[PDB]
Amino acid sequence: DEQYQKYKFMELNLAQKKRRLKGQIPEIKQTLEILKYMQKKKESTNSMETRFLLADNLYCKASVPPTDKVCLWLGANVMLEYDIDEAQALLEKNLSTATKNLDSLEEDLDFLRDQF
Amino acid sequence: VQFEENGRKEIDIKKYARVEKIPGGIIEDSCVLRGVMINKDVTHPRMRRYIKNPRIVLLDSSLEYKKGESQTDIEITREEDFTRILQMEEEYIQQLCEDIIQLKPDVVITEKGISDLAQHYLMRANITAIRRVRKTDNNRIARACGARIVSRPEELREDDVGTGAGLLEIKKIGDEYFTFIT
Amino acid sequence: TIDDCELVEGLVLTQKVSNSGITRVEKAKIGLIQFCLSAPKTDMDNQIVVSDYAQMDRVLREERAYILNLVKQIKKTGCNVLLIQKSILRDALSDLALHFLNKMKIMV
Amino acid sequence: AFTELQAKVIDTQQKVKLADIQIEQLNRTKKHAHLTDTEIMTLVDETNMYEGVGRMFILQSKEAIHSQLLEKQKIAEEKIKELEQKKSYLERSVKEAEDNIREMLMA
Amino acid sequence: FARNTSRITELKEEIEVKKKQLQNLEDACDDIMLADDDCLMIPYQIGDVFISHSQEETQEMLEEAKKNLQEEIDALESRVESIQRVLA
Amino acid sequence: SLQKTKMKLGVQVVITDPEKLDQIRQRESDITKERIQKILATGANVILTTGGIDDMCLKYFVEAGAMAVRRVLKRDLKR
Amino acid sequence: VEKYQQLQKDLSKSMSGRQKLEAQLTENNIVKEELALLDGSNVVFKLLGPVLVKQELGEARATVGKRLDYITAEIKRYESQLRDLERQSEQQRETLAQLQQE
Amino acid sequence: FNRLRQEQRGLASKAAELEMELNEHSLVIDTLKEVDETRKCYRMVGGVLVERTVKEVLPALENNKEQIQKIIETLTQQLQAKG
Amino acid sequence: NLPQLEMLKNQLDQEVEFLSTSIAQLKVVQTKYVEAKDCLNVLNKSNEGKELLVPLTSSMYVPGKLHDVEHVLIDVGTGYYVEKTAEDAKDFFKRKIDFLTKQMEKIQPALQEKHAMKQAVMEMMSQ
Repeated sequence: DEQYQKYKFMELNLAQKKRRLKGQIPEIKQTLEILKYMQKKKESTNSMETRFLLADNLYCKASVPPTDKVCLWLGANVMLEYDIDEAQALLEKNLSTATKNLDSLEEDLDFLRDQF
Repeated sequence: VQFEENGRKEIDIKKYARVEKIPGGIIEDSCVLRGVMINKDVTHPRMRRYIKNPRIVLLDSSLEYKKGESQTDIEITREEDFTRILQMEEEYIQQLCEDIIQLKPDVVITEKGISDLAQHYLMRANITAIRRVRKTDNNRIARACGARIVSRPEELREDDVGTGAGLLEIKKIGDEYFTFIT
Repeated sequence: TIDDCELVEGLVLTQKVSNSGITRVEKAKIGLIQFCLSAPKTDMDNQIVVSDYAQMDRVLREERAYILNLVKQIKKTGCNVLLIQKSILRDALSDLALHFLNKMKIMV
Repeated sequence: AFTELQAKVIDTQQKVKLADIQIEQLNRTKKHAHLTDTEIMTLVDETNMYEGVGRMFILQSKEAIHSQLLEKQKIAEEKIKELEQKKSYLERSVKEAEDNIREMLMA
Repeated sequence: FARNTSRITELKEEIEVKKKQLQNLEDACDDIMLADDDCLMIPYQIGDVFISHSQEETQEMLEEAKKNLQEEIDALESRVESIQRVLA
Repeated sequence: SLQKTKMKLGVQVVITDPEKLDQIRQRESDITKERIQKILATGANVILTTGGIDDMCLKYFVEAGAMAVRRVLKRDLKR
Repeated sequence: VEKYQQLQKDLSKSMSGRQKLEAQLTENNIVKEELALLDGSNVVFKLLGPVLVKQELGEARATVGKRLDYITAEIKRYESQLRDLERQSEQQRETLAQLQQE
Repeated sequence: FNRLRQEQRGLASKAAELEMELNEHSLVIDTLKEVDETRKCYRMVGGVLVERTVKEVLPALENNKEQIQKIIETLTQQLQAKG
Repeated sequence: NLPQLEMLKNQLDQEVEFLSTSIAQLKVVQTKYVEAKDCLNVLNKSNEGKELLVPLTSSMYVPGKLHDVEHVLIDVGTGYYVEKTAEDAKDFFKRKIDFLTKQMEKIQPALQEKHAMKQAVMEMMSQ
């Protein structure tokens, strides 16, 4: 009866959630390890010529001093800047803890939805 | 109606005339108009009517303002091109309609679309254009006014397109005005 | 014409070879071929997604080395022209391998 | 036959559906421009400031903010008046064609 | 529940593509060791930054990426094999 | 057939010039003075021209003597 | 119909890749065609991932040429599958029709 | 069907989009409420990036809801206009 | 006659809707290039070297001065390099934008012209 159609609809509307969530996960990873690996040591050590994004297609050479200043945005209106040690502390939860719930609400949710 | 001929005075089939379908009035006084008559499209007169300006002209030219001449091209891409295109269309249409003055008509007959930049020039020149006529109407008015049907202008001159004064009235039999080439 | 018919020793056959000094060759060593001279073929011409834009390049850059080893083996065999079997029961032949085997003056 | 003339009148209707879209796109973008102008006039009260295209932020002084809040908004302004002087032409093209097709072609 | 395919197919394909990426990273390491092996200038990227300074310093992240890929991917290959064996 | 109007080949109206739109025909008529000089040098004093040429265009060659005759059709042309 | 559907799927998965490679190729053609003549303003290197190495034009030309040959071969493969599908469309589709008829 | 369907859909969406905008402007308040948007900060409003102490953020972030709330309530009541 | 044509008109409608999704793709592809043109003016304004706040992936911002306009870079193909020189960074990426916009015309003109027959099929379907 309707079981097949509703099962397929639930699978589709939860696979879209899967795609979206593992869509934002990679760049927040990048935000963590890019900084924590390169900048936290080398920029805190000495100023170097660098590459920064001018746009998502225009890429421009740059140089950075030990600025050690970083800025986070969650929207088009609200901004906060941070140091180079607490910023990764606040960012690391937003993926390390977020994956456990969101992906369990994905893997375990799929396990249930195969019967739900 | 014998000027059309094959070596001698010979009228062709009823298609060379045209019936009328007025439901109003009375059948007791019904008659037939002297000359050609336009119907089932005209319901209100032109903005200049009851004037008498000689040498009726008739065209079948695609005189509409558009990207091309006889066809419509793709949407404009160079946004600056519109300023140039408006002026070029204005000059081109005015140059075409200049030779309409050679006849000085009261009514211009256009099977294709008459254009507002042409109609503005005509009203500045005290001329009017009737639009949306049928294919047989081209020959009908051409014979009635003493002309040959010409697709595009500047191939026209007096006594070869049109004869005498253009004396036309628009009036209603019933609730709708009809164009009467009287 | 009819009169220009002639008896010919050896073999004559329609054109295949181009841009390989096709004018003439003396003592042309002719080698029969009944084996593949192209990349391996399967359900697709590759074993990965045909949209893996970065990946077909990085795998066929060594597949080109493979076919280059094949044509170099043909060279050290001593061939001057090649004799390739009927095609339908075999994979096609890479024309770039033909281009390489042209430059040391070998036809197919 | 009247088939090609009917094709022309439906093409005129398609041009109407072009007209409404081409005016509404610019009036929404102009509303966004006015909102941005109000915001930029509000925020000039403070000095140490950055602007860019969103994907970057360039430092400047206050007079640069005054210059930029005008030099691009005035281009959008000249462009809106260009689009009225275009929209009037094309809306004439559609409306007068309707006036001379609908009560005419049904004959 | 025969959920193995839905839980092993994507893992197999992603492990394959990660192995291909690691092999290509090894190829890039070899290339920078012979092609444009010039000491004086070499643009090398850490996340979103070039520094055209590292020649021998490139390995400082070459080895990092090598192990962070290989250990995680063969651990997750053992994980997908575990998903396979728990059902069969 | 030189013409004021786009009924035959050679005449165009796409040009963006209020003058050239009209005087293309006049320039062609002045150039055809060379053609009528050529026909006179060959031996001809009258040139026949297919349909679509203007009578006022015929006047240009009537004035110069090498007059032009209108209304010859495709069968006349082939004959 | 089994064979017709299989050939349709083969057509689809070959043509998707062919179309995507065409979409990228329409850009790379021009980019490389002015790149081969604008030297000094741009110079050929390889951005093989997160690293840069000096690169020469000829191997890039060989790469794009063998892209072209590969994709043309795939086009003939796809079109051969198209004739296969249209050939099956008669008899592999009459398979069910003849059993329902008699 | 259509003459009513598209009209209702358009009139609903014209403010459903603004309802989604209010949803965004309400989920963005978490930074001010708990993430402590109170220091001297380089705040941006789109296209511009201001280094200011955040005093205006409360009136600005209330002025949007005080309008969009009545907009969406008007939409909700308009949905009941004709059935 | 009519019933089979009406039945196949559903498949005709679905292919037209696929091509309409294609032209919606056409409206959504201009973006990258249009903000590229909008970001043109940053290049010449900052050719002395100037402080920039730029995104790192999407969601991060870090201060940094841009320099070395003579090797401004664009990605292309399988991993090839486009090192934009200084004079190019001032003026010549305008023509580079012209060519990217030329591909954008391969998108809009050269595909809307062939979708003219799509709209013609819509008009013909009334019969």
